[PDB]
Amino acid sequence: PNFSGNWKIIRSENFEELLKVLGVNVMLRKIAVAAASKPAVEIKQEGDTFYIKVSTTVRTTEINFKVGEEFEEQTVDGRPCKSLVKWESENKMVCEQKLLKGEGPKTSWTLELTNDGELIDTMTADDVVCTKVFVRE
Ligand SMILES: *C/C=C(C)/C=C/C1=C(C)CCCC1(C)C
Repeated sequence: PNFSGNWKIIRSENFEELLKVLGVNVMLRKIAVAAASKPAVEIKQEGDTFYIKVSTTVRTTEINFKVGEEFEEQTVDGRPCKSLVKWESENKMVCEQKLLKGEGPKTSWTLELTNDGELIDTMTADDVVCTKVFVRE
């Protein structure tokens, strides 16, 4: 499994709903949903070391991590967290997030590469799940 590539979105579900249940107000949701409904996703994978760049009309997020080693991130609604990615299976990784301060919904993201070569991303807050599917350019 090599997640490396530039990935282009073909399906999305529940993105605004995820922001809504996290408490994001409607004005900010509409900006977010417009800016981030065709996110460009680039991955460079070198074994267990990953670089991910997600680009929207208003934000560039670059993440660098090694599977099994804690790193710093912010949650999708902007709260500082410490993150840790593990392999769930050979083709799917899960990022658990812990808030640095205070309490809040349990948040995570996952990335899975299917046999057919699609990339499935999920982002969760408690029991609400956003799912996006991409193909390699
Ligand atoms: C609309 C979906 C996103 C903006 C997702 C971004 C994203 C990934 C696709 C995987 C790495 C984490 C994160 C930046 C949250």
